Amino acid sequence: SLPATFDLTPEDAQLLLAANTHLGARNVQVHQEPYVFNARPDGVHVINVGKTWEKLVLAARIIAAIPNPEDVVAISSRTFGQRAVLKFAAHTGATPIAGRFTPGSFTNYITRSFKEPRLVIVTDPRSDAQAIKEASYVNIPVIALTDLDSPSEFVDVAIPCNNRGKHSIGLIWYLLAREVLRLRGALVDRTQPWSIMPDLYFYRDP
Amino acid sequence: WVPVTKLGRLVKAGKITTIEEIFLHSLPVKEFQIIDTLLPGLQDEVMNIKPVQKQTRAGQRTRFKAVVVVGDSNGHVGLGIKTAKEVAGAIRAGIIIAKLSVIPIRRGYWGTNLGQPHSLATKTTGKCGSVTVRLIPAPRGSGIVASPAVKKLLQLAGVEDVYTQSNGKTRTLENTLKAAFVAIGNTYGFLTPNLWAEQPLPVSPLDIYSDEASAQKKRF
Amino acid sequence: GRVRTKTVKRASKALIERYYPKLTLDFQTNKRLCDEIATIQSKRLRNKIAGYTTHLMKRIQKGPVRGISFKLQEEERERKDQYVPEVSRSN
Amino acid sequence: KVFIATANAGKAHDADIFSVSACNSFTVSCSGDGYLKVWDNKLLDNENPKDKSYSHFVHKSGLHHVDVLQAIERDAFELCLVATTSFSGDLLFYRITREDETKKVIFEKLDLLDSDMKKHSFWALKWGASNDRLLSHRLVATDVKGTTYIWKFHPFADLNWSPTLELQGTVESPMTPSQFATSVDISERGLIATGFNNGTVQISELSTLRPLYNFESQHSMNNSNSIRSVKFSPQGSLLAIAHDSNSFGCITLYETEFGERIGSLSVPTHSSQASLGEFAHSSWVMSLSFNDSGETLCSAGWDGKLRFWDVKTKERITTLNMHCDDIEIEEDILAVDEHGDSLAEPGVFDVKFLKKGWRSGMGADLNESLCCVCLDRSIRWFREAGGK
Amino acid sequence: VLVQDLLHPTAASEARKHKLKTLVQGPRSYFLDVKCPGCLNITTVFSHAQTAVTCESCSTILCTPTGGKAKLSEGTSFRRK
Amino acid sequence: MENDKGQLVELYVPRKCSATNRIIKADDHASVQINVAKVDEEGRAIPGEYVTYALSGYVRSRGESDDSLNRLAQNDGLLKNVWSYSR
RNA sequence: UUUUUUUUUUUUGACAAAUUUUUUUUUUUUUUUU
Repeated sequence: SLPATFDLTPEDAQLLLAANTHLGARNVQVHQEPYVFNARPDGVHVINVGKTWEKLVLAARIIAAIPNPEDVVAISSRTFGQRAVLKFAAHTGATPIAGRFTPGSFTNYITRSFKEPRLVIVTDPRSDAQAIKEASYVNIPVIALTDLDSPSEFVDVAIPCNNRGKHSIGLIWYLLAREVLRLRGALVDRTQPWSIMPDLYFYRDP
Repeated sequence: WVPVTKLGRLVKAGKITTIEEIFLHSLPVKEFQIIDTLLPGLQDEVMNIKPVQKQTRAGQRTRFKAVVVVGDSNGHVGLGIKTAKEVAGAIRAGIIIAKLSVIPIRRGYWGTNLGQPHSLATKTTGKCGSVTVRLIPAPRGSGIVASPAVKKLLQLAGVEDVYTQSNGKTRTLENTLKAAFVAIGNTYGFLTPNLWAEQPLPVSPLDIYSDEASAQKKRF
Repeated sequence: GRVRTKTVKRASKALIERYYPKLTLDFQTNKRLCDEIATIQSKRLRNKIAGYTTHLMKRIQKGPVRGISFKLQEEERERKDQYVPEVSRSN
Repeated sequence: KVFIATANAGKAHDADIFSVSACNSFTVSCSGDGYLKVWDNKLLDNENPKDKSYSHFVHKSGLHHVDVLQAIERDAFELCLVATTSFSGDLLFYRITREDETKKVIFEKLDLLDSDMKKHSFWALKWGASNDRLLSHRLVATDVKGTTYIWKFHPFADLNWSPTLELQGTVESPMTPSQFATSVDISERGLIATGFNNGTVQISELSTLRPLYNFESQHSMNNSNSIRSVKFSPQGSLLAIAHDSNSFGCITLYETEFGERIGSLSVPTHSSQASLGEFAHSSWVMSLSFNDSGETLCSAGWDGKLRFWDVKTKERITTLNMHCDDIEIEEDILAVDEHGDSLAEPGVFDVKFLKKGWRSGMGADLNESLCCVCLDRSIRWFREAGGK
Repeated sequence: VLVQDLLHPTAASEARKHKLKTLVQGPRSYFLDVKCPGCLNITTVFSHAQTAVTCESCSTILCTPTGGKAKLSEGTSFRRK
Repeated sequence: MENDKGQLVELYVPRKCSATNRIIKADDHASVQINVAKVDEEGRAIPGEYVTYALSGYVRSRGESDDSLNRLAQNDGLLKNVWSYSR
């Protein structure tokens, strides 16, 4: 097991709250996933956050286990998460796939978009289903920042988050980046919170 | 040659030795040269070619369609199908596809446990279209009891003694042979008693030396 | 009718991508610039290319066109949206 | 553009550090005192490399050249081979392996070659890392006579450990009388660049042991004609050489087929006294090194300044003075005092590129890494780019 | 789903389910002891009605029958015994 | 598999799914091999030292790899909570 | 301010019988003398 220092600290929790990551789904939590900390009156289901943190920690712990860091792929057709995935790509070794996916990015060369990833990470499995399905055919694990109502086909280590609002995705990706720096890298865990403000991530406006 | 894909490099640089290894970690073969390099003895067999006609405003696109079965007599075979506007090309690409999609065969004993396997391990069925193909373990000195195509496929497969039992419209070598391929394939995908012990799950050669044989650059 | 073809359009686009310095929004200057800048076979084709470049430049000035990017447009990356101090966390 | 510093280990050896090769896990460092010292590349950012240093006294005369080879062949056998030649001219091989739990580096010595061949006085050498072009790996070595020895190295031989060095060939001396072979290099394409002490560079193809062609000195007159460091671009045919004049440093570049020249690297203007001699460094160029990506070329001079040269541009990218503090601004020119040398007088020995992320930190995998060694014995490590 | 324990589930995910499709079948019908308005003494009554029950001694209405649970008329206290 | 004189054959013994214990045959390309890192003090990576988890293509297709993986991670020893044996 | 708005439709029957098509692996030079 991991040390006690790699747990959900108060400030991190506060940050998570500020975003509204814990906000789940209006219509349904699909029984695929049991990540609910009792529903709110006249609204959505609340997510067990600690669980989410633990999942993130795993995801990072899997990302670090991959030898070459640039064969991680950050999938994003979601306009909200494009800048996020770019920033994450810049920070980690990982390569980005912003905007349109273009089928056969994993299946079969000749195309220039042919990348052969060891691991794939996704923003949303609903909007980027083509990516996931492609990942099915060529032996790739998938790590999607899942919603509760959104589906769960072929997704491993699903991180239960809000993926509706701006302040959520950029946050999760940022956290992941921080973790993968804490693992395998320079930054100390407890003494250094890291002063790269999550305002760096998030969508454009305009 | 000049291989694309990560496997292509590994096979080229002499990292991956056997096809067994690839089979273990279940990595998808996209270049036909890989398997050729791995397994040299592999020989082809054009079972059947038939013409097929796309009817059109003017006349007919009479394109051919060849079924090629490749394999060596040591538990590896591959069925390949291809259509083309000429026969040669069709046969060629059929061989290609066949090499690409090779499968291993869990071949074992009838009952007695003596020097080297001879028949199939378990009773396997494969279906394709209307055709079903049940392959059954047979004792020593039984031989291949099947129709010509299937017989040939099994001769290539490296199976000595075997009973077969089919159903449906067998006059369509395509579907029959496909079913056979499926069935021989499903020999491994079937739980035996001797394979109940827990293995430690070895790490892939694609995982181990990724960095030392990744997609290179060197512009000059 | 008067629709510009593939080799005129694509090549024009390519030119704008790797020659944004120069290519001022006048036809005649571009016309000779094209003869200098790259080998073109016929006169007609060259002229067409020049015209399309002129058109493109004319419509680059008003806003950033989707498809083309010529390194001058790049800069907005780290300094993309640290934009608009609203002027007069909790609570 | 700019190269940020990761760390620097001061007072490494007793005598001068001559050569410094690198691999996936660690940088090997030879020296004049007689120790072989490996230094860990996997460092935790805020740490002195002395903490992960492992010494091994090999020969009292000292070690001027050393070369490393880290690779896998059968399943997952982490073959790390360190070969070295002492000041006595004695060839020694060492396989480097760590313990399972403790992680203590065990310097297991190897005597693969017989005593008849170890007798010969060697100098420079290099490992040609094969990729199934040869069945196993390749090795080259120079000597006092110029009879450049080449070995078809086999680590396995029916899989179980059984290392042998079968002799590929011996490319004899270029001219009679002979010349002292100063430097050597081998490429993946299969060419043997042999450097000599009179500005001569003998190029030999690997297959038939035949000389393809050779260059001569640019200087026709002595004012330091000798070759410093022959080097190849990894895949491509571009071939890099370094020679001097009367106390200067000059880089020269050629193509690997026709032998047509392409560019002498230089810097002009007034502080070099107008400058008839268009030279690269104000003092001798002690080391050259291509990066693993191909384009861009490093060059270390005795004057202190690491000049970086883009081979596409045929012009300097940037300088970096290793010994003395000279960052930020750069009014770039060769300092030529009327006596002879520049006013800058440090002692550089060697420089070397490392692949995109063999280090660990913020400057790791994002960027490539840079290694270098000095006369004061303060071995250094530098990150690159600074844009990630 | 896939892998779970059905021997010890939760009271949360069992009290919700039907009487017949629990692990051990059991009714959802406690017994109640009503204190009537007239008399001071109790009346032991089953929570579900079926018939319209009146009091033991001073015969007046206690609980009327409905589609399910008994309709206890007016202000009358009760227990779960 | 072992013939008369012991002596193992049956070229290549295949993997098993960590969840279902179903055989991961060659052509099953939907199947996955997760590789997880083992940490030390101050977390950190430790390169070349992993814990593997093989998952069948079928389960992924069905869309309940998540849960079983969570279980696998919990009972082995790299989490608390997350998965629940009593649903 | 779920929100605009639409109007219809003849007659044309037939065409003699027989009448295309099929194969598998791939490969080109010339020149004596001192």
